[PDB]
Amino acid sequence: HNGLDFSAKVIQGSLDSLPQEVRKFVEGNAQLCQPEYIHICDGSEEEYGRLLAHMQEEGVIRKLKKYDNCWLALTDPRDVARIQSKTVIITQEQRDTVPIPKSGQSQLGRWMSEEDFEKAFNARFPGCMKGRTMYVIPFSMGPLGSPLAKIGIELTDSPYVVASMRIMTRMGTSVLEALGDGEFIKCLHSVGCPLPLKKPLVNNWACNPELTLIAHLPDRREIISFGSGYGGNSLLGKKCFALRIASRLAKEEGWLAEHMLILGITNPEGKKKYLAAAFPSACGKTNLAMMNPTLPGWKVECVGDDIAWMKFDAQGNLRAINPENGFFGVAPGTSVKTNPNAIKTIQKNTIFTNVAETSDGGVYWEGIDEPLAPGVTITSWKNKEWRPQDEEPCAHPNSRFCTPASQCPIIDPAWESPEGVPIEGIIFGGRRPAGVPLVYEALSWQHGVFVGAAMRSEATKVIMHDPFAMRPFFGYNFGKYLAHWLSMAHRPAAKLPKIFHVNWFRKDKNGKFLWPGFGENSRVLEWMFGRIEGEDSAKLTPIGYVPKEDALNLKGLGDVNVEELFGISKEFWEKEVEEIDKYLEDQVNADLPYEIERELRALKQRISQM
Ligand SMILES: Nc1nc2c(ncn2[C@@H]2O[C@H](COP(=O)(O)OP(=O)(O)O)[C@@H](O)[C@H]2O)c(=O)[nH]1
Ligand SMILES: [Mn+2]
Ligand SMILES: [Mn+2]
Ligand code: NA
Repeated sequence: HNGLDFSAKVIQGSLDSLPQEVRKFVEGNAQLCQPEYIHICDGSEEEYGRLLAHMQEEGVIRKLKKYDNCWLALTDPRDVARIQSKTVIITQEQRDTVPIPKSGQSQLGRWMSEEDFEKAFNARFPGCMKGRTMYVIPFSMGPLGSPLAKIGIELTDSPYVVASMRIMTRMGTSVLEALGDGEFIKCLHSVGCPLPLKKPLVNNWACNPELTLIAHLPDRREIISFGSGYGGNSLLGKKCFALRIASRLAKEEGWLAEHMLILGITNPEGKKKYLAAAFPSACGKTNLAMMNPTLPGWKVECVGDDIAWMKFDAQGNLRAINPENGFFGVAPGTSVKTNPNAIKTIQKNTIFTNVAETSDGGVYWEGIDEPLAPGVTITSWKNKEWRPQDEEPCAHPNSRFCTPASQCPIIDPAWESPEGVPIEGIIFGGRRPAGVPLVYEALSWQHGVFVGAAMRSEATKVIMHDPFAMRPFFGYNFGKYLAHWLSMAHRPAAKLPKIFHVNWFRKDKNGKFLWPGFGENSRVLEWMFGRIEGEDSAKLTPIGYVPKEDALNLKGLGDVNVEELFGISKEFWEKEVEEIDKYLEDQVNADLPYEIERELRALKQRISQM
């Protein structure tokens, strides 16, 4: 007849231009999802501007008239976040995806059988793009033609995803030319609202919360996401690819894909080093990644604020790239005070989601610390006039900026270097109101892997385990991931970074933070820097090395309560090790490596002799 040829529906580009396997992915899914048109994205400025104005004319976004090319999306309140409960990974065997927990409920991932997924898929995708354009987004995670970069193709029915993916990845025609006949991750996305609409459209924001499902199929190199337009559910390069699929790839291939910022720190003498840090969301990665140091002569430069791909090179340096092309940061809390470098970044060419709008076309959120002129009013993220009298924030707590990384005033000159940046330190941390000192240093690589494994952080009151800040993101069995980290010591050449753990959030008996934080965290970074150099600035404790007395620069800082801030209590740490023991036994068990169990035994013994 005319085959399975969708050429007649192509409104930009050509199916004949596509590499063979890309064409097959596009056409097969056009046959399944029945889009009205196919738009192959070129990544051009013209494409982007027109798509924005189109969304503008449909009421999907508003233009923010105060700024150079900035935009505002307000969502359906049912679709406001990446949703872990609807997030699953498919493998033949459950144990390959998560360890089998002794308690029967795993905190370390959600598995679904191939059978169950096929039924779920068939219930969702057939005809799901009826009446819509299927956009084909060819994208690079990493600098174009970096040896560490990986290519994806995302099919989506959301122009919001297209625009946001232009920022957060490298996308367009240059990627298709770079890809050629190579392998790529297949990323399928639908908002799940075929036309004609069966359910009312809320806030011009297409979604299907009842059928929302974010699936990963590592053995097929597929990510298939249905029903949410938001964040990590729809922007498939970010979590789905650059952590969940990429952690699996990394394990197979001998590298690491982690939930880590990469920042550069320069002393007053001009001396430079790169550091990576894994904190859970809402524990300050973006802030640290673009920190404005208070300590004079110190400089911080940003490589990435969220994801790090790391591979030992043939010299044994741990090379890291940021696979992202932008920051997708939580907007609330961002002020000139807390994060001035973010604020300079987001003044132009930025897409805001679920933040408030001022009457003069500006953006507003909790913690912005920017007084408004009398007469200037605020429209909340729910499209209502808002005042601080109300018992609701003007912006959703998970609201966002999505901004190009290149616009960061302190973007590192090597942030796109195809070889990556050499990592000399790896920092773990989160929110611990009690017990855990400002900073310590792991005693060995094995100890450091244990420190990552043991991470706990206040929920954003409950304290939960979040190993390596990867709890939401492991692409495979966490015990095996532990073994993969430990295996890095068994290769000759590898120059293993020093591992540290931090805590900004230690609080006193009256619930006041014992440490100021923010730009004062440069004093902790200072202590860390010297240690990589070999400075004799450390005191041994049961948990690791801490700063020696007077080793931290507290100058310009008045009287910080250092005794409480560095206190290490036998009673706290004996409870700590017991809790950790029971967690690893329950959640990891048969897959817990011998070396991590040994480190737990060693820590317990050192605490017992306090
Ligand atoms: N008290 C305190 N709060 C902080 C510090 N760093 C970040 N925060 C707060 O933690 C919240 C999350 O910051 P953010 O950079 O979004 O964390 P991310 O989600 O991990 O990238 C914001 O409300 C920040 O103001 C700190 O050093 N001390
Ligand atoms: Mn962030
Ligand atoms: Mn993150
Ligand atoms: Na809207």
